[PDB]
Amino acid sequence: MLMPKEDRNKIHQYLFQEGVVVAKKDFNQAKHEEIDTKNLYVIKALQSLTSKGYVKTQFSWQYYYYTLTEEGVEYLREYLNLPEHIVPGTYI
Amino acid sequence: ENVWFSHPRRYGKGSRQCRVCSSHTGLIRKYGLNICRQCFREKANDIGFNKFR
Amino acid sequence: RKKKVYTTPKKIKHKHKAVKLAVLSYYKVDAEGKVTKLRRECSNPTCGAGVFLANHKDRLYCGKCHSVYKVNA
Amino acid sequence: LISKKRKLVADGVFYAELNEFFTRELAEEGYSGVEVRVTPTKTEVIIRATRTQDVLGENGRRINELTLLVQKRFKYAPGTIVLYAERVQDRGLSAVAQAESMKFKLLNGLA
Amino acid sequence: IKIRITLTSTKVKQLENVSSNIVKNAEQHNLVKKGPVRLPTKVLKISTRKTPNGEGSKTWETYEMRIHKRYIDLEAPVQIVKRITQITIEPGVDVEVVVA
RNA sequence: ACGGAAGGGCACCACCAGGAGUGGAGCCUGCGGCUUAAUUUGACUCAACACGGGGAAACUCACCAGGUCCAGACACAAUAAGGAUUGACAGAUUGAGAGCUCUUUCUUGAUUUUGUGGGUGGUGGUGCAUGGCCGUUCUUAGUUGGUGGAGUGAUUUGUCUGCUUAAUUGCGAUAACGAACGAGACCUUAACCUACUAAAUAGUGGUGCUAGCAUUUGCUGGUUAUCCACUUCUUAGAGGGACUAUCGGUUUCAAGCCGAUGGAAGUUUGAGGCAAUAACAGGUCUGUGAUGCCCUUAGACGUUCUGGGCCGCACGCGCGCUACACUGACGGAGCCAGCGAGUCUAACCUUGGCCGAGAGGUCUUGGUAAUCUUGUGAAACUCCGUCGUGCUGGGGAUAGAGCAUUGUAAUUAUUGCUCUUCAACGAGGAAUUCCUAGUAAGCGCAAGUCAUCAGCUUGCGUUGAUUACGUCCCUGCCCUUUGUACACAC
Ligand SMILES: [Mg+2]
Ligand SMILES: [Mg+2]
Ligand SMILES: [Mg+2]
Ligand SMILES: [Mg+2]
Ligand SMILES: [Mg+2]
Ligand SMILES: [Mg+2]
Ligand SMILES: [Mg+2]
Ligand SMILES: [Mg+2]
Ligand SMILES: [Mg+2]
Ligand SMILES: [Mg+2]
Ligand SMILES: [Mg+2]
Ligand SMILES: [Mg+2]
Ligand SMILES: [Mg+2]
Ligand SMILES: [Mg+2]
Ligand SMILES: [Mg+2]
Ligand SMILES: [Mg+2]
Ligand SMILES: [Mg+2]
Ligand SMILES: [Mg+2]
Ligand SMILES: [Mg+2]
Ligand SMILES: [Mg+2]
Ligand SMILES: [Mg+2]
Ligand SMILES: [Mg+2]
Ligand SMILES: [Mg+2]
Ligand SMILES: [Mg+2]
Ligand SMILES: [Mg+2]
Ligand SMILES: [Mg+2]
Ligand SMILES: [Mg+2]
Ligand SMILES: [Mg+2]
Ligand SMILES: [Zn+2]
Ligand SMILES: [Zn+2]
Repeated sequence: MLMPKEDRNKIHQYLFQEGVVVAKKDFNQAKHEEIDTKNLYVIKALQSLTSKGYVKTQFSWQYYYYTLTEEGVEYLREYLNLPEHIVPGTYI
Repeated sequence: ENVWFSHPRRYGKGSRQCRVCSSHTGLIRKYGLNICRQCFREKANDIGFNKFR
Repeated sequence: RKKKVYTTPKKIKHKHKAVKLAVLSYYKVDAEGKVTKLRRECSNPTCGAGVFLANHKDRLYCGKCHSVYKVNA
Repeated sequence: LISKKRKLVADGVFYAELNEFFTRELAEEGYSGVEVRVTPTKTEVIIRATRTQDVLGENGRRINELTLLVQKRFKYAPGTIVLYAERVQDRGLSAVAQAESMKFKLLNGLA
Repeated sequence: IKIRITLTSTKVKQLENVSSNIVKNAEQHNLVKKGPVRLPTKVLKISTRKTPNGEGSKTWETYEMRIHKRYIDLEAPVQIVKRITQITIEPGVDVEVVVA
C-alpha cells in the first residue's frame, strides 16, 4: 500500500526501538497511539513485513500484537543503516 | 475520500461492538464490559461471574 | 446471486495515470545568459521558490498552498 | 476514579483477555494458567507453564517482549507491570496442558 | 490522623483474614479504631439466554458475582500507617487507604 | 419399539373439584400468504410463531436503486528518475465543495501501476461435512464395567418376587459378589437467633441547644462535630438450630407411613443451581480471527457513502395489552414496598430553587455510591364526595390541529403533552392454556435491550381467594409380564 517513507520509517524505527507493537484492529481510526501514523498504515505495513518472514502476529481480541524475529531485527538494522549491534528491544 | 466512512457512529448499535468478536447484535453493555452474550457465556467463569442459583 | 445485468451505463471509465509527458521543468533557456522563470510561483513563506503556479484560466493554481491561491495578474 | 463494580469486572475481563492471549501464543510451552496480583507500586502476572526455559528464551527476551506487549496494550506505565514464569507442578492434573499436548500430537499426526 | 482502609473484594475468607491480621496488628499497637464495618454484599446479576441461536425452550441463566466490602477506620501515626500499607497484600483482594 | 393386551406405580407441560383465562371486539407484536425494486433471512406438533436476547429512522443490514475506494500480502516478469505513480482549486458532471469522471495544467516521485502465480476478505452456500454451545428424548429414575453363573450364539444375570420411597430410595430376597455414574448427599437463596463480633456510609435511647401545645411532671418535633451509651430493629462474618425430635397408632411388625404435642421451621422445611448413559442425521456456518469444501475476489457477493426497505395489506393463525362497568369511572384527600442502576477524560442517576397548563426548560447541588438520586412517599388500595344502569361521566381505537424533547436527520405521525374527534366491545361458538399456597389472580416498580421508543422479557415486592390433599377416564411417563409378519421400529 502506498504510504510516505516518513511514516514508513516512523513505524520501522519504533519497531526497532521497542521490539513489539500493538495495533487495535480499527480501520479508519486515522490516529494510532504510540505513533502519529494511521492505524491502517501501521497495520498494513506490518502485514507486508510479516509476509516476508520478519515478524509474527497475534489477533487476540481485535488487537494485532506484533513481535519481530532476528531476521527482522537485522533487516531493520540494514534498512535504517545502523551500526552492528546498535540496540535491539532485547536489553538484559 | 474524506466522505468515505463519514457517517456518525456516536450511538446506536453501530457505535458498539463486542470487544472479543466485533459483533453488533447481542451486546451486554451492563457494567461497561461490552461483550456479546455468547462470548460472555464462554468467558463468564474467568471474568468472575458464577452460577449459584 | 442470480445475475447482474448492469442496468447502469457500461461506463468503466478509470482515470488518467498522471499523463506521461516528455521532459519537463521548463523555466526558460537563455543563450549564454541567466534563465528566468515561467509560472510565477506562490506567495507563501512555505514555498521556497521551487513550485510552479499553474495557470488554466481566470486564476492561478498552486502546489504548496496546494489548492487555494488564486491570483489574476 | 471508577466504581467498584466496574473496577472488578474490568480486572475480570483483563484477566480473561490476557489468559486468552497467553493460551494463544504460549501453547507450545505448556501454558497452564495465569495469576495476577495487583500491589502498591506494581502489578505482577505469574504465568504457570511447563517449559519455563522456552517461555523465558535467551536471558528473558520473551518475557521482556511479553511485558512490553501487555504494557503497550493495557496502557500501563513501563515498570508498573511485571511478568514472572513458574514451572507448574502436577502437570498431569491440568486439563489445558493435556489438551494442548493432545492437540499438538494430533497435528503431528498421531492416531 | 483519621485514615480509612477499605477492602472491596469477592473472596470472603481472603478479605476476612486480611481484616483480622489488620485488627490484631492494630490492637498490638493499641490503636483506637472503629472495627470492621461490613457493608451489604452487592450482587451483580446478568441474565441471558443459554442458546446462541433463537430456538429451543426459552431457558434463561443468571450469572452472578457477589462483591464484599469492608471498611476499618484508624487513628494512628504516619509510620505505623506506612508499615500497614506496606503489609497486608492479598491476591485477588483490592484495598485502598484514604486519609482525612 | 409398539399394542384400541394385562399387572403395579406416577404427572395440573394429564384429569378430577374449581380459579383466572385465551378463542369473540379494538389495538400491539411475531408468523404465513399477497404485493413490491426490495418488502433480507433462520426456525413449522410438544421440542417454530414478544424466538434469533430481532423494541430495525441512518448505523445495525445481511435486501433494493445507484456512487466511490481497495485495505489484491508476498514472489517473479514488464514500464521507468529524459520519469513508475499519487493527489488536486475552479467549471462541466453528480443527490452530493465524491476530481468519481472530463477540460486545463499543476503536484508527488519508487511507496507504486500492468500481467502471472499466490493470497486476503465475505451476515455468500452447505447445521446433511463439522467443532463448540443450546434444546429435546427426560424431570422421569435410570445407566455401566470387573470376576463369577446361564446360553453354540446374539445376549442375559448382577440391575430382583414382595413391601416401601419423590427416587434400582431402602427393607429384604437371592448365581451372584464387590463396585462406579445418576438420584440423594452437595452449593446458593428464603425463613429463626433480644446468644458472639462489631458499626455517624444502618439505627435506637439519653444528654445538651431549640420549635409548638400544655403547662404539673409531659406529648409531638428539629439539631452535626452537642456528646454519652447500646445493637432490639438493619447489615454482614463466625456459629448454633431440625434429625421428621418426643408421644400415640399401624406395618413381615423391618424399611417406613399416619395423627398429635413442642418448635421459627415437620409437603426430601420452601425455591432453585449442578445434574448420568445413549441419541436426534433437532437448531446455529447471521455470535465467534471456530471451521473443511464449494462460490466470489476489483465495473467483487469485500468494504463504505446517499436514499429506500425490513413497518409494505384482500385475508388466516400465535404470544399479549386494553376493556366490555357501581366489587364501577372520575375528583379530592389519606398514604405503604422490595429487587436494583448510575459520570473521567466522560458527560450518567438527579435533589433543591425558578419559569411553564402540561410535556418540558433553566440556575445550581449531591453521588464512582448502605452515604446522593431515594423513605425511589409505586400502583392496586382506603375514606369522603360527583355520577348513575343510559354503549352512560364505561371503553378509548380511528382521525384533525398545535406545543415540546431525542437525533446529523423523525415525512409512512420516534416518543411525550394539550384540545377536539369518541368506533367496535353488551362477558364471547366449536375448541383450548396455566395453576394446589403466601401459590393462582389483581397491582405497580427496577433492570435488559436503549441517543429516543414497552403493550416484551428477566426479577422484585404489594393485595391475596376458591377448590383437591385424589385417580388412571383422556393425554402421556416408569417398571414387569405377554403378543408381534414391526427394525428408517404404528
Ligand atoms: Mg399430584
Ligand atoms: Mg377441569
Ligand atoms: Mg383479559
Ligand atoms: Mg416435554
Ligand atoms: Mg445504507
Ligand atoms: Mg437501514
Ligand atoms: Mg457484506
Ligand atoms: Mg444437525
Ligand atoms: Mg451442532
Ligand atoms: Mg461372563
Ligand atoms: Mg460360556
Ligand atoms: Mg457378567
Ligand atoms: Mg435531642
Ligand atoms: Mg414411634
Ligand atoms: Mg431441593
Ligand atoms: Mg456455530
Ligand atoms: Mg420484523
Ligand atoms: Mg413465547
Ligand atoms: Mg380514586
Ligand atoms: Mg425502601
Ligand atoms: Mg372514560
Ligand atoms: Mg394440554
Ligand atoms: Mg427500559
Ligand atoms: Mg424503533
Ligand atoms: Mg424483544
Ligand atoms: Mg398374538
Ligand atoms: Mg424387517
Ligand atoms: Mg396405521
Ligand atoms: Zn463476542
Ligand atoms: Zn506556501
